Amino acid sequence: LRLGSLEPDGLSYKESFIVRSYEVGVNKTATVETIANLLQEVGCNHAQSVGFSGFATTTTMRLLRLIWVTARMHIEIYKYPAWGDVVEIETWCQEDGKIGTRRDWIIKDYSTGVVIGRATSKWVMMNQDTRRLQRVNDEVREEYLIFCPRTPRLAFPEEDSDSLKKIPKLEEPAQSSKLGLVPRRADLDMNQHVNNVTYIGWVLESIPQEIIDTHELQTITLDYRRECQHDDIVDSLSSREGECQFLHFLKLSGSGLEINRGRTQWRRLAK
Amino acid sequence: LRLGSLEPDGLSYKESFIVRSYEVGVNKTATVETIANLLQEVGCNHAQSVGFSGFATTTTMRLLRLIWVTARMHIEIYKYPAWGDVVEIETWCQEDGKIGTRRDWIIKDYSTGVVIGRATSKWVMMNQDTRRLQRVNDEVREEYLIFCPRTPRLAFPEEDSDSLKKIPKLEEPAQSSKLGLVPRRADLDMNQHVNNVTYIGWVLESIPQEIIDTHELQTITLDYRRECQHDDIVDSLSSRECQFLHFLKLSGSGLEINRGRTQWRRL
Ligand SMILES: Cc1ccsc1C1=NO[C@@]2(CCCN(Cc3c(F)cccc3F)C2=O)C1
Ligand SMILES: Cc1ccsc1C1=NO[C@@]2(CCCN(Cc3c(F)cccc3F)C2=O)C1
Repeated sequence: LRLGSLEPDGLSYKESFIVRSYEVGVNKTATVETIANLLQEVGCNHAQSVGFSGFATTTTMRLLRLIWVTARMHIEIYKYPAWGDVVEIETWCQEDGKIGTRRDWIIKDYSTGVVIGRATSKWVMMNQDTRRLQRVNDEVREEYLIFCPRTPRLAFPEEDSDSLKKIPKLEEPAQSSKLGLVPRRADLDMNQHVNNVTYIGWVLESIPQEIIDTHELQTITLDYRRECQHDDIVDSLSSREGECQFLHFLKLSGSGLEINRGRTQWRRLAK
Repeated sequence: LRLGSLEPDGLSYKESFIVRSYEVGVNKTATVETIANLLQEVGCNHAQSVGFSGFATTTTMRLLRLIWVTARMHIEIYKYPAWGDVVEIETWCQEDGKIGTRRDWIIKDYSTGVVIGRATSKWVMMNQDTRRLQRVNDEVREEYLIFCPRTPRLAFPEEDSDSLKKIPKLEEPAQSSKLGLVPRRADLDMNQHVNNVTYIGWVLESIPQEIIDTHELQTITLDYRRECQHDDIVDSLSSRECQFLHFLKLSGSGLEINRGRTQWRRL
């Protein structure tokens, strides 16, 4: 009784959500964290519907002790849905160069069929024993390429997409910082790993209150380098680079080692 | 396409939820926080369906500068639903003595119609300016009592309900504690207030890892005393009385935020 299903061609997956009272923030609309969680939810349901499995592995991936890891996540929201709004999310995967796979999403207001947001993500294979990036042969690829559109389908079809823009390391000292952030138990998933959405909240903690009060987020790009461990302590840094952009850097308090880096783009709210 | 509606008599409200991948924890089942959020969600939809309003106020409440505040929240989960499980939640309110109103919930597996959980909560009216409990006359009450069963409907009908057992103050030092906890921006709601579910996470942070690894939560009772403010620093304490007593206190002053009881069953 899910209202979540493969499309007729079996190469993309759609799921609808009614935005809940507790999912909205100050703007009376769905938080970035809610959106990120819905993108993940539809990914997982898609994975289950075509027979993968927490890590979206194939038979041969489990055989070679390989797992998918996020290199990049990019979310663009044109309009945050309010409480009671039904949103429909379509998601699909595609081959990305010689090391990567993409997952893309399109977010539509279910009522109007208008696109209100889009996301894309770059995934690489890692040997779970050695933590090394591992290229795989064509038959490993064929196991998931079956379930991808044959001709390029891009959520970001434009020429020089912000989705692909490199993120530099911001220069210390940062204009803005939230220091000594620690995972809570509620920030661990079903496999005892720190959830991506934890990193979106920590990025957003670095934004000055003045920006949060007068602007909402249009884009977030994260490049992941390391997993935060359950007893790690983290600093969220930001600097600027009716519009503003911020660079972001998450680093370990002790060692200064990069957890991830980010870019946010904001638009002034006039009402 | 809500699947969320007043019952025929208009005196209770039912809503169904499909449990999502991100809503389950280590035990491969919906977290306490997910459950708490669904109970709140069905409360808010109920409030909107009979014309209240974020604060579930009536006309005369807004006039007397009164708001609802939770005195007690009690949740019993007999079975945590897995990812893909449809759960149905019925909720209703009832007059509770001379000062109090109750909201009750019953949680059913939609497929079997089996009760897998139940919750009850005690609410008082408070003057938002003075933070004092304020009794009101019968006509103020009648504004919300219209929308309640007149005769006893109890989620906890049993004689000496755990839901009504007093919570004593645990003795320092606590067996278990998480110190210097701070609300995140993401722990504030639409009105810049710390969400109840933040308190459930903080209660759970005080539970020894050994208990989390071998048991799941069957009951949680919280008595609320104060709101945590956005830049407050909080200590979450626990000791066994398996059952645990809980105490949330301000790091600075030592003042009680709330106190609690959890009951655990072996996995
Ligand atoms: C969104 C999400 C959450 C946990 S893992 C994950 C993933 N999103 O994209 C990934 C990488 C690429 C491999 N797959 C498997 C896959 C196909 F390749 C094609 C069609 C469906 C499908 F599940 C992913 O899902 C991982
Ligand atoms: C749902 C909500 C949001 C902010 S406070 C609150 C509450 N949930 O339970 C309470 C207690 C009793 C008063 N009401 C109003 C009410 C009826 F009295 C009867 C039927 C529906 C209804 F919304 C509550 O909802 C407070």
